Amino acid sequence: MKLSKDTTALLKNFATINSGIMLKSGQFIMTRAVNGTTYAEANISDVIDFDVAIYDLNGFLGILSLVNDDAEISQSEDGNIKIADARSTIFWPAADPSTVVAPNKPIPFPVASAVTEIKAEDLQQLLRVSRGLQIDTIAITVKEGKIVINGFNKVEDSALTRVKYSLTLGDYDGENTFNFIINMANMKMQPGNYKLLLWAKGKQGAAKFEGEHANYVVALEADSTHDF
Amino acid sequence: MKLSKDTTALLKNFATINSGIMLKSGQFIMTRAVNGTTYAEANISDVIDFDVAIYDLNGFLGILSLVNDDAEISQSEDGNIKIADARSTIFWPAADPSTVVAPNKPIPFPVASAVTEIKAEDLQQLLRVSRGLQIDTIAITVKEGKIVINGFNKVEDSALTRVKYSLTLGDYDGENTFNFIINMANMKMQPGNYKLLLWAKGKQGAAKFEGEHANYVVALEADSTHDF
Amino acid sequence: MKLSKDTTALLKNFATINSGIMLKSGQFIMTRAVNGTTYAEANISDVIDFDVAIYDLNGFLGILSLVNDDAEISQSEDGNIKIADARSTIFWPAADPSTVVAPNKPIPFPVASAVTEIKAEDLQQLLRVSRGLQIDTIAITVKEGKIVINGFNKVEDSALTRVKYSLTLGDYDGENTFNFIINMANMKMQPGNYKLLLWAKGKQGAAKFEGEHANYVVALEADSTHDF
Amino acid sequence: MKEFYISIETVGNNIVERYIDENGKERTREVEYLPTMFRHCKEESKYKDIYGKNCAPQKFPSMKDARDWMKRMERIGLEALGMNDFKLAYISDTYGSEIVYDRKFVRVANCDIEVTGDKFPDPMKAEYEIDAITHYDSIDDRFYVFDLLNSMYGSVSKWDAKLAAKLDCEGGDEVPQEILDRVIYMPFDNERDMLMEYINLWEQKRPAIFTGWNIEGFAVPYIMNRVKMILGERSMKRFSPIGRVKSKLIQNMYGSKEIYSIDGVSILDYLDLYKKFAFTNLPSFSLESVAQHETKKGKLPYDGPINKLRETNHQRYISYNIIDVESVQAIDKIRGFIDLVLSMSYYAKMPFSGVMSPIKTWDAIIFNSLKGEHKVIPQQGSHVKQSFPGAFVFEPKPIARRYIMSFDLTSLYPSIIRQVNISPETIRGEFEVHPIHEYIAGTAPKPSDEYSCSPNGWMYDKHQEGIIPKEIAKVFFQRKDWKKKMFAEEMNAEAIKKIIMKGAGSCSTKPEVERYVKFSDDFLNELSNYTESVLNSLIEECEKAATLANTNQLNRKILINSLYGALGNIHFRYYDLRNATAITIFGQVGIQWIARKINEYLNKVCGTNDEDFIAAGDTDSVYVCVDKVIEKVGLDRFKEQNDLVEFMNQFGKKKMEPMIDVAYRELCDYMNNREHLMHMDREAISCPPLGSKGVGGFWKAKKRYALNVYDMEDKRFAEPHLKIMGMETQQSSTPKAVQEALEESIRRILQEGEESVQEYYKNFEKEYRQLDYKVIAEVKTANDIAKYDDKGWPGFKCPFHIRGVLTYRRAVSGLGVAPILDGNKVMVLPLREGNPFGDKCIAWPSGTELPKEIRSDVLSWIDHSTLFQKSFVKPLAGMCESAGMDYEEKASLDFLFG
DNA sequence: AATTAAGCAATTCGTAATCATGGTCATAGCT
DNA sequence: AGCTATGACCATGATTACGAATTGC
Repeated sequence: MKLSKDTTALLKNFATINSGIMLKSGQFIMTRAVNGTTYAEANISDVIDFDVAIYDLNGFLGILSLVNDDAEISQSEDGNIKIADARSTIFWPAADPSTVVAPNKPIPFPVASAVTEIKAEDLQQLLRVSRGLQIDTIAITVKEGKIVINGFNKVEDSALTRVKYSLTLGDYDGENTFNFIINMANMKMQPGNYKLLLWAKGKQGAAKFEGEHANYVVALEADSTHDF
Repeated sequence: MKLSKDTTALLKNFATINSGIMLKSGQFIMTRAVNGTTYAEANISDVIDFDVAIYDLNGFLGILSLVNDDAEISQSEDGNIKIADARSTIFWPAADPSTVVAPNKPIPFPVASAVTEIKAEDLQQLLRVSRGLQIDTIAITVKEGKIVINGFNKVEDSALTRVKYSLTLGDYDGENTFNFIINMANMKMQPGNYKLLLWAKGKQGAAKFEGEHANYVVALEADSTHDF
Repeated sequence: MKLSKDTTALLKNFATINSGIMLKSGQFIMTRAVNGTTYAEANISDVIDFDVAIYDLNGFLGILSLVNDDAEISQSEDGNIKIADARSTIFWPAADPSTVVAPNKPIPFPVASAVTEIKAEDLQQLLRVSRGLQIDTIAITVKEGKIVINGFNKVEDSALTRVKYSLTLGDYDGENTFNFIINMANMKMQPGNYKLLLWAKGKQGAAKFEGEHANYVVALEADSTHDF
Repeated sequence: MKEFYISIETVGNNIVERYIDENGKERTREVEYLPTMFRHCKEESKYKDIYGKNCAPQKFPSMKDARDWMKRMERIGLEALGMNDFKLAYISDTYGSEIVYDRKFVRVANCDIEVTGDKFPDPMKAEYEIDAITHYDSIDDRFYVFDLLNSMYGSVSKWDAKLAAKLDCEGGDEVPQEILDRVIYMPFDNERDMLMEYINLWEQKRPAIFTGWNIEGFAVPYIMNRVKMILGERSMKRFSPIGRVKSKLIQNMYGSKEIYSIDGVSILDYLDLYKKFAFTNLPSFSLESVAQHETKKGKLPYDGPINKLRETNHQRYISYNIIDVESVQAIDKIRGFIDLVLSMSYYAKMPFSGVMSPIKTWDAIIFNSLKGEHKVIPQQGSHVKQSFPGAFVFEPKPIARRYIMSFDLTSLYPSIIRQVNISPETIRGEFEVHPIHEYIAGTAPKPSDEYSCSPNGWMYDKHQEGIIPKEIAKVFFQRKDWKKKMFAEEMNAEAIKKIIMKGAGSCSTKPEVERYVKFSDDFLNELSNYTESVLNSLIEECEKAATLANTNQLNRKILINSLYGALGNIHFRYYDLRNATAITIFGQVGIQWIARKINEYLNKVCGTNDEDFIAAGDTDSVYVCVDKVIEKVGLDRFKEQNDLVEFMNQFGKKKMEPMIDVAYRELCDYMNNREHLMHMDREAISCPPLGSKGVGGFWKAKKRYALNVYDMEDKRFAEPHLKIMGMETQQSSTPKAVQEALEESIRRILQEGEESVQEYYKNFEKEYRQLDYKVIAEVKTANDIAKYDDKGWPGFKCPFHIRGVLTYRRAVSGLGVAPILDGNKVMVLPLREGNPFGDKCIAWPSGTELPKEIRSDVLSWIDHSTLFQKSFVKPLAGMCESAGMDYEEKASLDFLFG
């Protein structure tokens, strides 16, 4: 089996949120936050024949990048991972699936209370300003019928009353109103154009970003307000 | 206001000399440092229309580089700074005039006691190599009827004698003789050609590195001697 | 002097071997490990006319790379080294010859037991994987009639029984058997195609990598075995 | 001359007591003492306990019987009182009254062994043979010097007095001839006769008190180990007066410390004495260094290994040993320490070794005092060590304050003890504690009006005096009486001196003079008619009386200053954690209270508001800033600096001092304390020289300040003198040359101004390169090099001077030079770039010199710059920047940008 | 057999670990 | 061939802890 460059990039993006991962057979890749505040999944074009728990994923992608994409991954003789190349052989141990934190099954996403789209440039600039403005809280809401996102520093501004950053995403023609608070560390998505869905039930609330390769699900702060 | 990328780079250098700044309406910028040994002035292509003080210029310039150049900058409704983009808006707190050191007024540099010209390559070499040899201090003096520079290391040679680095500057047809010594820490001009205007009287002179994009002013050290 | 940038690269790769170096007059450059397990020699197309020993090779090669390539090198009027380009003259200090570990004479080493050839990219890949997997040591050996190199870690696999990485040099022409163990902290060679020369008598042994510019000699470890 | 004890010990159930008779002969005896303790009894008895409960006496025929009784008594968990240590009880019963002693009845022995070997003589090893011994006896005032002629490490010629008296330029040893006039030489070709002679001299001339420079460090152990290994056990046993010499090996974490106690003789070291009563730390603690510090006397310098000195010069070897013992005796004579401990022990009636612990002597003196009032001493109860809060310290603003006035409390802790009437028995209960900041502002209500309260939250009995305050009053009264006697004797001596210089008489009969009294004018006129010899005899008698009075007063001062450390300790007999916590908490409360009051009054007088005039301070000492008062009056009116000094003196003495006093009267009113006692006094006047752009004074942190003092107390200084405290000048760590130059720089900033600082900085910069390498080194201290010793290279988290020590040991291992150990200050030096040793620092024993094979190598690689900037430049920058000064004129664009 | 013995608050430097910050040569990219 | 942007690497600085050392109330 071989992993294409896009698959390597996607799993690199996925390592940004969880230390470990499960490699299940097929063409589906899953990952969940270690504290379970964020979720992600994707579909690859490579057929997987075996499942393996990986703990040091960043090193794994580093060593994979150093070799050509035609290298084969197999089950080693000692219950571990073997990488076979034309002239080089690597033995990377397989971690215990018990200790690796991952979902036991895919989680379908229910109907969305709110629907909009976000451009790649929007994601890039918001992540960059979050780094630069050392933001910790983002309040996604609707102002003047426009679904927008604002940035608030919860530690300094516990009342989120000072809009240091703002960005308009789309036009929402609905009396439904909402304001969802999210921590930055949940935001680990790779750059790209995405579609944003919001779904909340009372105290419960969640968001979902869908892209052409991978999808993410983000938990919300309990202080979020909403009337649907 | 719209700040062109060249103005951003000039502001970045003026940040390197001083982390904070104040500015008045116009196209002329003047910035000092806390220690008072350095001064800088310039006339940017753009024009400032509202006076404002910025405390942390590094993040300011970073976020402005993150956003589009066309994005307008102005003073916010609360007295702070607001920048509007095609789809986003950012807010930055306004630094008070007292909380950021600022230069009082444009400096009337008197008639130059001596004048020469330095090319960009030589200045780049001096700045890049003074760190390699721990060349703390530089001297510009009259050797064999020509003005030249030589590097002295203060940390080990308090007597200012051990010649380590020495660069020919150019001719000097003057009966006067001088030995100006300058701390490398104040040598912070942006890479480029400069015309040195060196003045001195009593016990304190100055050096004016004038260039097409800005002029820098550096204090001289008491060790500096001159005879006219 | 006038040293090509290739000469500067050779000097820089030599600096990672020993902190300092001597410079005998001629076209021959050599140095050896402080613990003496590694030695490097080379022929330089540039000409050396005088000898001088310097301890701080890294800074010297850095400043030499900094100056214009047309510059010339000589010995100072104060027993130091002076390098002068078109407009600037620099005085890099010279060192007391006692401090530098000076190899007395190159090792001719005519005969050896095994020979093979390793490609540049394979060497690069194995160095990178050794960096990634903390592979402290390798062993060149013969299996299934194949000259191969297998990497292991002493601090974890003290017995060196479990292979962590494998690379096959090729087939073995001879019938003699051996297994030479070489610490990875010795590998400092420039990235390039090499010819590998293995020799071993009783307790002592030697591994040589021959390149188009420089050749490297290293001593095998106490567990290296050989029978011919 | 009444009999008084010399030493007391316990053997079996008998007490052996060596002592002096009426005519002055040292003799011993044994007494089968009869222990007599007390137990709690319901029946009324004359001897009641501390709280008034009755106690019935109980007598035993032996100490063992009483100990077993106490064991079975503590087994049933019932309280039994009395004095546990039967030695104290016996020695108190034997004498009871005061003791009068003489220094000619006590044998002070100062010994020293010089032994050569290939390696440092280890007392644990005891491998080499003692080829030089010196033993000075005080009563004989004679040095006994024994020299080994033939040894496996070398054979030498016989020592000469005349040659040892010759000059070095003439090949001699410059030993004072008055010393060899008191020197007896017993050379021996063999070690056996040497040892036998020393043993029998020890037995015939048995010293009452044994002391020496680090004696228990090497002198005692090595001798006893050698005699043990050469002559089995009887050798050491017979050394002891009663065949009782006991090993007390203190195996610390790093190494071993064999301690040998010779029972019957008060084995007391002298290095510890200088490290306990001198209150001054030197860059070295070698005998040579302290001798140079005390007697200015410099032994003829020697270059090379000590052991190799014998093989080149035996004469100078013996001369050095003799002169070093002489120096020990001389520093004791000028300091007066052995007499001090003897006086203390005799006053408190306890064994001599009891001087080593303030707990012991305070326990003994309280036992004596309670026996005088017919009470019963309680037994000691178990406790656990707990760290109560300590002394509050202000945080000064690191800004150079020009005018500072110092004020202080005199003997704060005893004054608190007596004023609050605190004692383990006076405890009555606890009150509702209020937040401290209420008390500091005088807002919390009165905790109680019937018992004396303490802001730790307690109320203790009123009216009734506390026993500890009783003894405090006793010692204070004795102290002031002794000081008045001292003043009287000083006046008598001055009057006799002025009479003599005016003119003497012609009466050659010496009259009787009453000690410790002031001479009347008629008495002086009578004494004016005597011959010069009689006048000199009276002068020397008065001087000796003054010395005895000084010893008494200083012993009292040590007692009072040590009582505070005595009270808080688990092993102390009258220990009471609540009491000590009360004392320290009350101290903090009082100092913060007066701080607030001072700020209030200064805001009132100066007219400003919420201004912190109190510069800084800690317990019993507060420095305030009063420059605002000077500004209010103005500096122009003062024609001279002394005018300003006397003006501020009058202002301190007459204007605020009554305010402080009334504030403390109000304090004692607020509390229910028995009696107001916190007398505050002005301490020192700090001010810059008039007209000079100097700064006057500055600070750096808590307990860090430099004040140009013009008049400390009332002793007006003609020129101002600096009272620097805490800064790097006082620190031993700073090198001597750097220390002196730094002190001069501090004087310049305080007095002249910045420009002098910069000029002297430049001068020191140009001189520092050409200085002697001996006077530029951090000294620090090596403790447990083994903890960081790992095969000639530094270990993990290796301290700097220990790294230098390891480098030095690498350099000189196998060179046979004096090695470096714990306690020995190790002067370190930095090494630049590539040093042959292989590291950036090298450290040698303080005072010593490097042997010439490495001297050139060290001087060729001394990193002048790093040390110059990390020892002198850095602290100087800290000080000046704390004082608004720059040591190097930097300037700016003020010419134009301004 | 004696129990084995001033107290606490404070300051400074070096080491070490550890992260963050920043040039910089290394690498992918368009003119 | 050269400016432009990105990127880990390596240096370095800043912090913070810790221990060792030393006064002074």
